[PDB]
Amino acid sequence: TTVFQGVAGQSLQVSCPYDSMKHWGRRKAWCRQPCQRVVSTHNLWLLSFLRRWNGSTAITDDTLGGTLTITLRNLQPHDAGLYQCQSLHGSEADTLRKVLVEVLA
Amino acid sequence: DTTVFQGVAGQSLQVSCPYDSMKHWGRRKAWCRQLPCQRVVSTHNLWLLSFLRRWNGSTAITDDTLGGTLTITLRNLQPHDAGLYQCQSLHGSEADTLRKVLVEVLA
Amino acid sequence: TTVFQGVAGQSLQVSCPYDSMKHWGRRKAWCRQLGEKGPCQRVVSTHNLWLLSFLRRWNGSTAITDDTLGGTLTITLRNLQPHDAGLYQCQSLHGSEADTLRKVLVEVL
Amino acid sequence: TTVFQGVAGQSLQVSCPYDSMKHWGRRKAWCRQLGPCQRVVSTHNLWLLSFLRRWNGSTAITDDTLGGTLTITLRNLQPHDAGLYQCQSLHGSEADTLRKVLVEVLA
Amino acid sequence: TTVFQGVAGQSLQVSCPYDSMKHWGRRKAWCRQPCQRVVSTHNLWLLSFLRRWNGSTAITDDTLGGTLTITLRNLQPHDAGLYQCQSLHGSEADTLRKVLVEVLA
Amino acid sequence: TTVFQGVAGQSLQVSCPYDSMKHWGRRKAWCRQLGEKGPCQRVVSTHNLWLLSFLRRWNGSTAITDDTLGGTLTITLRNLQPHDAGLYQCQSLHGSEADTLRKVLVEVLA
Ligand SMILES: *[C@@H]1O[C@H](CO)[C@@H](O)[C@H](O)[C@H]1NC(C)=O
Ligand SMILES: *[C@@H]1O[C@H](CO)[C@@H](O)[C@H](O)[C@H]1NC(C)=O
Ligand SMILES: *[C@@H]1O[C@H](CO)[C@@H](O)[C@H](O)[C@H]1NC(C)=O
Ligand SMILES: *[C@@H]1O[C@H](CO)[C@@H](O)[C@H](O)[C@H]1NC(C)=O
Ligand SMILES: *[C@@H]1O[C@H](CO)[C@@H](O)[C@H](O)[C@H]1NC(C)=O
Ligand SMILES: *[C@@H]1O[C@H](CO)[C@@H](O)[C@H](O)[C@H]1NC(C)=O
Repeated sequence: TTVFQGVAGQSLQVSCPYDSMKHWGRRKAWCRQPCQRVVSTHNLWLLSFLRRWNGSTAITDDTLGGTLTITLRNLQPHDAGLYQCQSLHGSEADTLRKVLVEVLA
Repeated sequence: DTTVFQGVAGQSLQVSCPYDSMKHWGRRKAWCRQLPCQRVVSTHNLWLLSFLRRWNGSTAITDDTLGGTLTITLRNLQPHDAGLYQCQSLHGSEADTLRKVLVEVLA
Repeated sequence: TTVFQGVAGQSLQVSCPYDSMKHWGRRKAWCRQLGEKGPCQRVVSTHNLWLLSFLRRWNGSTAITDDTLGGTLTITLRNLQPHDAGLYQCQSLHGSEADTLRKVLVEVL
Repeated sequence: TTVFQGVAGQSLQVSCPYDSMKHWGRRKAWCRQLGPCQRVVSTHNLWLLSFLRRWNGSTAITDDTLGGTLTITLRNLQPHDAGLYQCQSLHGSEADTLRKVLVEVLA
Repeated sequence: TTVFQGVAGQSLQVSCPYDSMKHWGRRKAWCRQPCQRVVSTHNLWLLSFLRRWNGSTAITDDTLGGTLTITLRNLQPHDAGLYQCQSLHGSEADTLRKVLVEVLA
Repeated sequence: TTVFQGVAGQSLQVSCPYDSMKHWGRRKAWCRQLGEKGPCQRVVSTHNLWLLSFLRRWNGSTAITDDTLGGTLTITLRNLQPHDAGLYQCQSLHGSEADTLRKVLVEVLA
C-alpha cells in the first residue's frame, strides 16, 4: 500500500507505475473501496493519453512509460479513504496499486 | 523567482522551462521578450504536434507535454539578445506566466 | 567516476558512452546508488523493445534516451534540485544482471 | 574562430550557424586541421534528410536546414581531441568554411 | 507597411510572417506595385519549401512556422519600390503584408 | 592495406568506411584472401535482408554489423587468436560479383 497526502482545496496527483509490456493493450480504472469504479481510461486504447473525467476526478495513462496518472481536483475531506488502480482485461481486473489518500489543513 | 541562463556569444543557448503537465494539459505555449511582453514564438497550433520544432528568426521552440518541459533555442546568441523573457501557457486570450528568464551573454 | 554539474531549476543532461558492440541488444537503466555495494535503486530504463531505444521514456522528472549506433546513453534530469545530487549508475541489462557502464556524480550549483 | 570548451569523458556539442538561404540545398562537413583539413563527418547525402544523425567514430553530425544550424557532437571527449576544426559547406567540389572552431578539453 | 533596406549588389532577405493554420493549403505570391505578380510558391503546396526564381528574385515558404521568405539577389536601385506578400485562395489574393524595399550604395 | 593489431585473448574491432550512397542496397562480406587475386574464403556476410543490415551476424567467433546510413562496416573478432591473423577483404556484394571496400591485415600480439 502507498499513501498520498494533499492540502485541502488543491489538486492531488496520484501516480501509478506498471510494466508497460505486461499490460499492453489493457485499459485502466480508478476505483474506491467492494470497489466502486470512478473512472477508466478511454475505450480506444491508442487514445489512453486522453484525460477522462468523473466529476473532479481525472485519469490519464502513459502507456509507453507505464505510468497511470489520477488527478483529484479540489481535494475535500470526504476524498480520504482507500482506492485502487486496476488494469482491466475482459471481466477481470488486476490491482496495480492500492492507494490511501489523506487530506491536510 | 526568475531563472538565469548564460550563454557564449556566437553559440546556441538552450533555455528550458518546467511546468505541471496536468495543470496545463491541452495548452499551447509561447516565448516572449519584455520591452509589455512581445511574443517571439509559440508552439504548434495543434497541441498533439507540440513536439514539432517551430522557428521564428533565430529562436526555436519545442514542447514535451508528457514530461512537462518547454525548450527554447536561441540560435547564434548575441549581446542584444540579453534581457528578460517569459515562458507562458495560453488559454482563451490569457497568458499565464510559467517562468521568468534572464538571458546573459558572455565572451 | 565522472562529474556532471548543473544549475538548480534547469534541466541537466547526462551522457554515458559505451561500447556498442559489447552491449549490442541490451536495454539500459539509470539508477541511484546508496552504498559501496548498496541497494542501487532503479530510476528509469530504456524501452522494453530494444529497436525502440531512441524513444524518450519518462519516469517522474527523469528521461532516458539511448543511441545504440553511436553507443551513447542520454539521461535528462528535468528541473534539477539539490535532492537530485549524489551518485548514480548507467547500467546495461541482460538476464537479471546489470553491468555498470559508468558511475556519475550529480552536483547542483 | 570560436572556442568550444568541453569536459573530458563527456560529449561536447559544437553548434555552427549559417545563412540558410545562401547555403540552400548544400551538404555540410566537419573536418580536422592537421596543414590540410581532413574530412571527419558529413551530413546525409540526401539534403532533405540532413536532420538525420550520422556518425563516424566518436563524432556525429546533424543539420537543421530551416533554422540554419549545424550541430557536431564529439562523444566521450578525450585530451587528444583538442585542436583546430572546420565546419564546411560543400558545393560541387569546393568547400566553403562556415566556422573555424578551436576545441578545448579540460579534465 | 514595413521597410526593408539592403546594400546594392548584395542579397536582401524579406520576411513576411503569417498565421500558419489560417493559411493552411494556400500558396503565396510576391507582387510589385495595380499589383504585378513577380513570383509565387510551388504549385504543389506540400513543396512550398522549394525555392522558386523569377530572374534574381526567389521565394520560399515555411508553412509550419508561418514565415514567407523573399530573396532579392544582387539588389539594384531599380528594384526599390512598393511590394506585397499575398495569399492565393481560389482566384483571389489577400495581402499578407505591404513591404517597402529601399537600396543604399 | 592497413594493419589492425590486437592482443591475443581480447576482442579486435575492424572498421571499413564506405560511400553509403554508392553502396546503397548492397550486402557486405568479410573474407580471407589466400592468394594473389585468388581464393577469397568467405567468412561472414551481412544479413540477407538489407534493411536488417544492422543485425549482428556470426561465424564462430567472428561478427559483422553494418551501419548503412553512416557508411561503416564493423567486423568483431572475439577472443583473437593466431589462426585469425592474415589478409582480409571487406567486400560490397552485387549479383555474383564483389567490389573490394578495404584490404585489412589482422595481426596478433601476445
Ligand atoms: C462517476 O462516479 C460515480 C461515483 O460512484 C458513479 O456512481 C458514476 O456511475 C460514475 N460515472 C460514470 C459515467 O461511470
Ligand atoms: C514571428 O514573429 C513575428 C514578429 O516578431 C510575428 O508577427 C509572427 O507571428 C511570429 N511567428 C510565430 C510563429 O510566432
Ligand atoms: C519508475 O519508478 C517506479 C518506482 O519509483 C518503478 O516502480 C517503475 O518500474 C519505474 N519505471 C521504469 C520504466 O523503470
Ligand atoms: C572518419 O574519419 C577518419 C579520419 O579521422 C577517416 O579516415 C574516415 O574515412 C572517416 N569515415 C568516413 C566514413 O569517411
Ligand atoms: C516575373 O515573371 C512574370 C511572368 O511569370 C513576368 O511577367 C515578369 O516580368 C517577371 N518579373 C521579373 C522581375 O523578372
Ligand atoms: C565460416 O568461415 C569458414 C571459413 O573461414 C567457412 O568455410 C564456413 O562456411 C563459415 N561458416 C558460416 C556459417 O558462414
